[PDB]
Formats: sequence, C-alpha cells, structure tokens
Amino acid sequence: DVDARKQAIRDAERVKEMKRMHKAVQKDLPRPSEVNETILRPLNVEPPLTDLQKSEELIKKEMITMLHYDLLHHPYEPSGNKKGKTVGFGTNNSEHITYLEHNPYEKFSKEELKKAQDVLVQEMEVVKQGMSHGELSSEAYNQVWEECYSQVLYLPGQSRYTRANLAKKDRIESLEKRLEINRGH
Amino acid sequence: LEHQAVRIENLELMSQHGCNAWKVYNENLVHMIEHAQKELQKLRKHIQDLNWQRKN
Amino acid sequence: VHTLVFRSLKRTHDMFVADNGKPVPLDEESHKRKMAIKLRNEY
Amino acid sequence: EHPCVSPVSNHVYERRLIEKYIAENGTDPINNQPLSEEQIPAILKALQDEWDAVMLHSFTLRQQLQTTRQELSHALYQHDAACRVIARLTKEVTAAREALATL
Amino acid sequence: MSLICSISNEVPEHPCVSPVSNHVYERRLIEKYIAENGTDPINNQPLSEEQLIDIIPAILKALQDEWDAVMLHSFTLRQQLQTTRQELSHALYQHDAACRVIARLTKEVTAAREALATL
Amino acid sequence: LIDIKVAHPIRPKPPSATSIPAILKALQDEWDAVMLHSFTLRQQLQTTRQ
Repeated sequence: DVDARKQAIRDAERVKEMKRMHKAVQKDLPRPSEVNETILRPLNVEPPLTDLQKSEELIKKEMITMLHYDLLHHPYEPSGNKKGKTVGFGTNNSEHITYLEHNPYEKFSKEELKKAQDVLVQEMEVVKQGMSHGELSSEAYNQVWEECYSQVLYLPGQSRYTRANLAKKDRIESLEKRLEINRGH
Repeated sequence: LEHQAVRIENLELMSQHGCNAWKVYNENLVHMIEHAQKELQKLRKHIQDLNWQRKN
Repeated sequence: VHTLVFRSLKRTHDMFVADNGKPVPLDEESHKRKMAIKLRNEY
Repeated sequence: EHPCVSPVSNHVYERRLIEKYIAENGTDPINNQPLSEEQIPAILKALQDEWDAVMLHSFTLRQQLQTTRQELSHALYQHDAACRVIARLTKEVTAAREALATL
Repeated sequence: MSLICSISNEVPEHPCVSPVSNHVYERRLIEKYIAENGTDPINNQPLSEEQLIDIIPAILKALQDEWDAVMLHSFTLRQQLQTTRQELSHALYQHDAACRVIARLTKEVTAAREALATL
Repeated sequence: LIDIKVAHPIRPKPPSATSIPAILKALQDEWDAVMLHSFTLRQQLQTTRQ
C-alpha cells in the first residue's frame, strides 16, 4: 500500500539523475559523432607551459572523457537517418568505453558541481573587471563574431583552424574542398 | 543546396496533399465544363428557337 | 580583445573536424512552421 | 447565375436567394449590415509566395540565431576566467603539495 | 520617406505598422505570420491584423541572380545558426568540463587542507 | 467598383516540375507564349482587316 508512494520517489530520483547529467545533454544540444583525439597535446611540449596552458589540457582530457561518457549514455542524432533509408547506427561505443576504462570519469555530485560553479562566479566577476574589456553590446558582438566567422577557414594539411589573413593557394584549396563538400551532399 | 532543401520540403507536402488537390482541381475543370455545356445548350436551343422564328 | 573571440571559435571548430563530413541540417521548428505556412498557401 | 455582389460583405450571391433574404431581413446574410434590394499569374503568385516563405523563414532563423548567440556571448568572456581558476588552483594545489612535501 | 519592413529587413512594397511595436511590416508577410503565430514578431506580444494600420530575359536573369543572392544569405544564416549552436554546445561542454576540473581540484584542495590539518 | 473577397482555389500546373530555377525557366516559356499570343492577336486583327 505504501509502495505506490515509493514508486513516485524512485522516479523523482531519476529527475535528480538527469540534473547530474551534463547541461548539453539536458538541453539536447548537438554532440559530435566522433571525438577529435588529436586535440590533446603531450605534457612534453617544449616551451614551458603556464598553468593557464596546462588548464587547457586538463579541460581537453576531461571533456573527451565526458564526450565518451555521453557517447556511451546519450549518443546524438539530429533528425533520424531512417526517413531516407535505414542507415545502420554502427557507432563503435565500445571504443569510447575503452577510453573511459583507461581514463575514469569521476561521477561528481550535484554539490561538487554547485561548489565549483560558485567559486567560478566569484573569479568571473573579478576577471571581468580585471581584464577591463568591459561589456560590448550584443549588436557589437554580432559585428565581432561575423568578422571572426568570415576570417576563419579550415586548412586540412595543418589539421587546425586558422584565420585567412593569418593562413593563399591553400586557402583557395580549402575553398575547393568546401565546394567539394557541397557537391557531395 | 538550399534550392534542393526548399525543393525536398515542397515534395513532402506535394506527396500527401497534392494527390487530393489534383482531384479537387480536376473536379473544378469539370464544373467549368458543366457550366459551359449548360450555357452552350442554352445558346444552341436559343439559336434553334430563333431559327424556328425565322422559318415560321 | 578580438583574438579572444577567435580563440573560442578555434577551440570549438577543432572538435568538429572529426564530425565535419556530415550535412548542414535544417532547424526542425522553423522548417515545420514554414511547411505549415506553405500548406496554408496550398489551401 | 446572375451577376451580383454585396458591396459590404464582398460576397458572391445568386440573385434569387439574396433578394429573398433582403426582403425579409433588410440586411446582409454574412455581416448583417443593411443592403438595398437593387444593390503566368499563378506562377507569379507562387514565386511571390516562394519569396514570402523564405523571408518569414529568414526572420525566424535570425530570431533563433540571435537568441543562442546572446547566451554564447556571455560565456566567452567567462571562458577565459574559467582557465584562470584552474591555473590558480594548479598553483594552489602545488603550494599545498609543497607544504606536504616539506614533512 | 524610405522604410524597412521588420520581417524582411528589406524595403516594403506595401507597408503596415503594428502599434504594438511602432515598427513597419510588409502586410502580406505579417498577416501570414499572424495566421500561424497570432503574435508581434519583435517581442511575442499578441497581435491581430486589424491593428496593423496601413500606409525581357535580362530582367529575369537579373531577378534570378537576386533570387540566388537571397539563397547565398540563406545558407549563410543557416550555417551561422548551426555554428552558434555548435559554439554554444562546445562552450557549455568546456564550462561543464571547467566545473568538473575545478570540482576535481576542489576535492584536491579539500584533501590537501585536511592532510595539512592532520599535521 | 465593388470588391470581392472570395478565396482562391487556384492550383499549380504542375508542382512536380517546379523549383526556383525551373519556375523561372517555365515562366520565360509562358512569357514567350503570351507574347506569341498577343502578337498573334495583332496578326489576327491585321488579317481580319483584309
């Protein structure tokens, strides 16, 4: 007789479980169907890393394990491949599990995430003033981002993203590849 | 590519609804023909009524 | 300051290099709204 | 059959029926205003509607893009701060380790 | 004077002004918008049509190129919408990672503080 | 002039061919057909004179 109430409790904990799951999963945002493993840099990088640059490698390795955790638990499709033809969903989840087995994702609690977020906001307040770049308007941000968007171009041989002003023939060759991608679709 | 996107979007509607809409439109042509034949039969009768006035 | 925005784009875009072979699929919500508008023009 | 339109409801009628209704009611059957007893292009429209739907699509996409971009914009300035905390904490954990290394 | 319709972001042929937003709309677009939405585009307040106060082949080649010109902008707006979504998904991903690294380090700081307290 | 507000049952002719490049292709052909039609009226009227 009590058990009907107990079932309500059990499902309420499943809501709490989803709160533990990542914000991108909770908002069901796009997740990449494969993970660029090359993004990780060796610690053996010869100019001595500032802790800032070390921080990027910590974020990178953590995010990859989170992605593999998401590729195990919550793999992503935009629209269902089914409708055109029954494309087989042959993602090798075992590979991402194998990485997780070598690189154990810590199941942080809601408390730890909250505590870390509070510490972040205190630093974010100080760094916003301390960098002193102010606040742009969103309209100004549109101009800056579209400047960034039009500048930025992918060079396949470098395997890295670049600004066209920084990057001629390879820039043209990537336009060839960009157009080729459009031809394929 | 976007021209193909807009095209494929159009085909989705056209498959389901276009079948019915073709049937409704083809009916409308019959209705134009029915009105035309009625006016024709009115007119042909009136001409032959006139001919009977001519002949008498 | 402008380089900081680019640095955000650069970091993001590297991850998608693995993904990059796939299409540019339509946003479902606007596509459905437009199709509703389109059908309303069909009727 | 007969060519007549109510100029106030802008609707198409057969003269037998509308004169019958006006004689009894004195009024229009579709909006009940008074009325007196005596009273390529398909392609171009479609192509206009092609333009029309794309503009409504364009606004909707603009609205959706700008909505996401606003949230994104705040995160960017905060993103640099995020790396700084881990950098600071890596130094603090080092300092705590060296105090532990002492003994 | 010249005007811009607030749906098209282009010059209206036949304009009408919503008093719910003080701004100019191209009537055939906004009525069709109101048919699905029922609301003012600028701010999603409720709106109705009556409130809207009213105010060879070289040509077709030119028209085709301008038609294509819209489609240039169409892919661009779609791709920028995807890119901003792809940025947002990544930026939250790194933020959530940043929380988890700082949680890992907060655990490190907690353990180290307790270990120093042990002394 | 007395206004009418009756809705249109008017229907594409056919939709299966149509796309934005194909509409403009078909519209040009119809445009040429109209100009042929109008010039035929000129020809017809000129003929009825004789």
